[PDB]
Amino acid sequence: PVCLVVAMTPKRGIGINNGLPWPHLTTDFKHFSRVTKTTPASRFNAVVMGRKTWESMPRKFRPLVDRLNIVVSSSLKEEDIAAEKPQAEGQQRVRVCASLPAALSLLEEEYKDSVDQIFVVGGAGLYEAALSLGVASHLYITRVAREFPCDVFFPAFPGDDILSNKATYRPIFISKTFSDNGVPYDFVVLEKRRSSAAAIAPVLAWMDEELIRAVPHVHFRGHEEFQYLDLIADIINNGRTMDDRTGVGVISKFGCTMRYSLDQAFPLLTTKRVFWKGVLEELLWFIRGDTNANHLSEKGVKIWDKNVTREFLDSRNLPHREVGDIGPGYGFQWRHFGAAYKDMHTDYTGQGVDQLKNVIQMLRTNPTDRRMLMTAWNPAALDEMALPPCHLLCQFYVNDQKELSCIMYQRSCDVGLGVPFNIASYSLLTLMVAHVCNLKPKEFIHFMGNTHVYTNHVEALKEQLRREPRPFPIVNILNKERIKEIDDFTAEDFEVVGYVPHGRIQMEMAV
Amino acid sequence: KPVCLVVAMTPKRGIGINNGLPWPHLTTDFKHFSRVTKTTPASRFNAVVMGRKTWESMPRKFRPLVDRLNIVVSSSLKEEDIAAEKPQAEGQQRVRVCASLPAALSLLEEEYKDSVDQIFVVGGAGLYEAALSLGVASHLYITRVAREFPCDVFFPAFPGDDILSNKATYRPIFISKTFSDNGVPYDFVVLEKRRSSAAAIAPVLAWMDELIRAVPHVHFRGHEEFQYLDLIADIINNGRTMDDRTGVGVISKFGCTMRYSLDQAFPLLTTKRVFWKGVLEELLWFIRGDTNANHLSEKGVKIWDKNVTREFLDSRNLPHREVGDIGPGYGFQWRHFGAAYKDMHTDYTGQGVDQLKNVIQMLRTNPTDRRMLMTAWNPAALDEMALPPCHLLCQFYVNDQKELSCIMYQRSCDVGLGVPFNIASYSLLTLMVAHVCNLKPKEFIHFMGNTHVYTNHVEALKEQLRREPRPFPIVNILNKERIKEIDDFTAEDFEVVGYVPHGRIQMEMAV
Ligand SMILES: NC(=O)C1=CN([C@@H]2O[C@H](COP(=O)(O)OP(=O)(O)OC[C@H]3O[C@@H](n4cnc5c(N)ncnc54)[C@H](OP(=O)(O)O)[C@@H]3O)[C@@H](O)[C@H]2O)C=CC1
Ligand SMILES: NC(=O)C1=CN([C@@H]2O[C@H](COP(=O)(O)OP(=O)(O)OC[C@H]3O[C@@H](n4cnc5c(N)ncnc54)[C@H](OP(=O)(O)O)[C@@H]3O)[C@@H](O)[C@H]2O)C=CC1
Ligand SMILES: C#CCN(Cc1ccc2[nH]c(N)nc(=O)c2c1)c1ccc(C(=O)N[C@@H](CCC(=O)O)C(=O)O)cc1
Ligand SMILES: C#CCN(Cc1ccc2[nH]c(N)nc(=O)c2c1)c1ccc(C(=O)N[C@@H](CCC(=O)O)C(=O)O)cc1
Ligand SMILES: COc1ncc(-c2cccc(N3CCN(c4cnc(N)nc4N)CC3)c2)cn1
Ligand SMILES: COc1ncc(-c2cccc(N3CCN(c4cnc(N)nc4N)CC3)c2)cn1
Ligand SMILES: O=c1ccn([C@H]2C[C@H](O)[C@@H](COP(=O)(O)O)O2)c(=O)[nH]1
Ligand SMILES: O=c1ccn([C@H]2C[C@H](O)[C@@H](COP(=O)(O)O)O2)c(=O)[nH]1
Repeated sequence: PVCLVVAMTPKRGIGINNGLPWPHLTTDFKHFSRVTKTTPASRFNAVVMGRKTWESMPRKFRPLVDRLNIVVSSSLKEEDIAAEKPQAEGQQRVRVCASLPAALSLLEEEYKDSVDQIFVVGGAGLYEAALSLGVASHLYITRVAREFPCDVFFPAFPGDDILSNKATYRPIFISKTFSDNGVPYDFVVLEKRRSSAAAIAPVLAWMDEELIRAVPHVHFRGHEEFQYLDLIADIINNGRTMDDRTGVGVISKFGCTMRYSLDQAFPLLTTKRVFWKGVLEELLWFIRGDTNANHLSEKGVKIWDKNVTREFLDSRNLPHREVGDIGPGYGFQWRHFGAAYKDMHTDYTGQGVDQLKNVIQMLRTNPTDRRMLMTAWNPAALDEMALPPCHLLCQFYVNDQKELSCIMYQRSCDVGLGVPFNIASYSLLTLMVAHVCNLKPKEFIHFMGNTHVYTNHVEALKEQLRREPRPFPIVNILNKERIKEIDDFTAEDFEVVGYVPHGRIQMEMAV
Repeated sequence: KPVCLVVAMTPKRGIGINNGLPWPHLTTDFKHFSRVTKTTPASRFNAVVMGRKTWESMPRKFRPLVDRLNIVVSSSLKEEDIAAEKPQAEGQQRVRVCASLPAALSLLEEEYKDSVDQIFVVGGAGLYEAALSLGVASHLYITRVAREFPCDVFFPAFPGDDILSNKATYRPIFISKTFSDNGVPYDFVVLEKRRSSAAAIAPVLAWMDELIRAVPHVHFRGHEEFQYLDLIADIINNGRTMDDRTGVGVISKFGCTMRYSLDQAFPLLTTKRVFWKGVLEELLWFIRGDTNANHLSEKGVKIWDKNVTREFLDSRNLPHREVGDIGPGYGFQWRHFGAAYKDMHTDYTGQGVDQLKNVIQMLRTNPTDRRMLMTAWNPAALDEMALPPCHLLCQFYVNDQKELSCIMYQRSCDVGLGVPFNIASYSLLTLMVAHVCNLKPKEFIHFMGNTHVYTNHVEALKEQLRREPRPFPIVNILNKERIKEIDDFTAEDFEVVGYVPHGRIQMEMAV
């Protein structure tokens, strides 16, 4: 019973010019070091590698300490490796075998009592040979989210859908997303599947007296998206069937919380492609305090059209609104809170309270202040809006390390559709704000009120929950030097790096 | 050889009156009792042991207790006094009569080994006194009845009776949430005498894996107050030390949640006494839309005075504010959002948005509406306020079964002093609104922004955490018929039933 341990691009690339295709991945190496060494007393592990893999290592690190180094090679001799560097005392001498079947036979003969776990470390020669013989019980895969130029590739295998879109291998473990040198990645493991408390118990047994899960197989679920998935599953399992303003039935839960890290990667959800062009163009729209939805619509972003139609504005009891007008909406309250609205064309400069500018000036001069809030809810002008704000409130926070976090409260949540859009939108705002203030982005926290999935979306969401997440992408702000204030961002100032989602899921917007 | 004791108990240790139970029928208790005495892991059954009067107090259809070996301790009653009392059913075990508890335990070993699984002393005072003296009691199953009743028979005093009320040891290993039957709150505690299948997943868990705990013995944590206790513990252990607008050192955290049930009992926290006279007077102050802190100050609630002083009013740059005037405070926006403020004496009826009216109306008519929100935060009006509202927003949610839930978001949370007050203050509003809208109260959800403990409380809080919580009380609304609007309520229309909190800890208010 052997295990494979690899780092791998989406297109299964592993090496180039007999070296790693990426810049050094410190957290990947630490993870490698730990897996290959650790043991529950008397036994050391074994690291089986090829010649090209052995050679590609730095001289400093070979032989890999505390582990039986076995090199599969015909051309290299057992003494050339011995003459390469003097051996340090306390380690088994590096062993050379003809092929991989012969390599494991060596452990059967001479090391039957000493070795605990067996690890094949590279490369494509030994990996291919390992999967051929099928003696691999487990695969420890580091999924590099970014694509890199490669000439050596890891062989494709049943259930390699965990890398990109297309005896079996099922994921049992998915870690949260890590990053090094602007390279996002995460760790997965895959399985070859094909009376101190006796007194308490009966009190618990009677105490209960009273269906769907996200990716059942995956038992350790480090990935942060699991929040959102388990949140879908929960409302499908434990929510309440409700009616609606829209006329479409709803399953709703009240009081819901999600939080996502910003320090390593960006929570652009992977289980379905997120319309990022939308979250970007809409956020810049908000920041401008723009209330004209045509400016969005023309850019290819049609998210607001149905709620600013001639038909909808009349039902929303505003016959004197122009098509495209969202009223004094999200962005208007941010940049001009309380100001007298006229139309989308009127210039509202200097009028009202610019919450966004004050939130920054507070962050930049006095970050411990507890009044760093931006609201979109104005009970005075709710009726003048074409549709009341969902994401209505957000608070900011700085710690010791000059790291920035952001809470956002949402009154009403279309989990299937709006939520992943909302996560990504505000997390982006945190990145923007953090940069302008000279702070590290840390964490984004999502507070939810009415949290609901629409009944017509339910079939599509079970489809989404069969999908195990991919590593998060990195969002980079570009022209970091050129942008100094929050209004200096443009659409081209951003870069989504290594975003490899699952295929598009179609979901109708509830009018 | 070891025995378990199973009792229900008044805070004053009372167990009986007039050879019967002191309280009305508690179904959930009798359920607990039935299951705990009966449930057994094959060829095996449980023994129940009682006094003569316990046997007599018990209704005829229930004695002897089915599926359990009954033993009555008596010297007047004989074994044939009981056999003639009711024909024995086929299969059941005969009731045995011993003259003392040592004889009872002796009989159990002498004749009933290999026969009886577990031994339960069931009552009354005499046998509970006897069992505690012998030191044979391994576990105490206490049903803490929170309400004080007329009692002539009492459970004996024991080391560890600090779980009942204020003052070889008996410490809690289990505390459940508060239940209620017939206007009576209660909860269940258990006390203890002290004086590569999945292992291939575990190596990656090694490196990823890594001080103050409250009531650490309590292995089961049903009691919803544990949420708050652990929230204090987390802030201290895992928080970051910030400086403060007041100057006093702060340990703080961002984005933490709590939720409390309102269908069984009231989350008026028990681990320290909460100033309920304040929570009631402050809320009815808000409801009236009052901005005059002297109306609270004259009534014995001085919670706002340190913030309406001439010094603080001038430090907030408001020279013309009279002493007492909070400016457009929380009460003000609730009923007059956007109204132009003058002083506390000016009459504002009709001006601004009456959010509270709109909330109740939307509730009583269109409960599936998601715009059912109230907000104290008014960016344009913040400057004129003596203090920017801490609790700034609440949302209401109505269920399938006409069940009301409420979320409240609080930007800044004094976890030592303000948080339990706020839990109490909105749970009360939720009760009030529910009655006024003809709805069953279900849940209060607390969303928290800057969640912090002051450093001149750290010592005073570590002490509090040593205290395990008592059952929650019931808050009843008196004069239900007379009250039909939210303004109809007065301080007298309420009654806190079964409140048994721990001693007061002195915590100064930060100005
Ligand atoms: N991403 C990752 O996790 C890792 C990537 N790498 C990368 O992989 C590349 C090196 O791997 P690769 O190019 O595939 O070369 P290999 O590491 O597979 O080694 C090739 C040589 O080893 C011998 N060999 C290998 N497999 C067998 C076998 N089954 N039977 C007999 N002999 C065998 C052969 O010798 P002969 O010709 O004499 O038969 C062959 O020439 C480098 O670019 C390196 O950076 C390396 C380690 C980890
Ligand atoms: N809430 C609860 O958990 C429970 C409450 N109760 C309440 O308690 C009351 C009955 O209990 P209580 O009044 O204490 O009476 P008991 O049930 O303790 O029975 C009293 C009789 O039992 C015998 N006896 C008990 N202990 C001893 C001893 N150590 N040595 C010798 N004889 C003993 C004596 O019988 P004799 O005189 O024949 O020798 C005595 O007269 C009822 O009102 C009942 O409702 C009862 C059980 C549980
Ligand atoms: C949230 C928000 C902003 N908005 C505004 C907006 C307004 C009313 C709404 N009403 C309802 N019922 N659900 C919504 O998601 C919604 C969203 C959006 C509107 C539509 C889409 C939409 O049709 N979905 C995108 C997919 C984007 C994604 O991956 O999330 C699409 O493919 O068209 C997204 C966002
Ligand atoms: C929250 C809030 C509203 N308020 C108003 C108010 C105003 C300024 C504040 N400032 C600070 N820093 N913390 C607060 O909790 C606080 C509270 C209160 C203020 C004080 C007390 C107080 O002194 N404690 C109570 C004891 C209550 C308990 O034990 O929990 C007392 O006995 O007076 C209570 C409520
Ligand atoms: C950029 O500098 C650099 N870059 C690389 C090295 C290095 C030094 C020793 C050895 C190696 N490898 C050994 C094996 N590997 C591996 C990494 N992660 C996983 N999950 N599986 C692997 N099988 C990477 C290749 C790499 C030194 N220096
Ligand atoms: C008024 O109706 C009513 N009222 C009372 C009864 C009743 C029926 C069986 C038995 C009894 N006991 C009195 C209460 N006991 C008890 C209850 N909880 C705990 N935790 N420990 C106990 N020792 C034991 C025995 C009471 C029936 N009917
Ligand atoms: O950012 C958004 C915008 C809209 N919605 C969804 C949720 C609601 O179902 C609907 C708005 O309608 P009301 O909540 O106003 O009824 O749009 C979101 O989830 N997020
Ligand atoms: O109802 C209240 C009133 C006050 N505070 C506390 C929290 C903060 O510690 C302090 C307000 O300080 P600023 O957030 O305004 O700085 O008062 C509450 O938690 N709840």
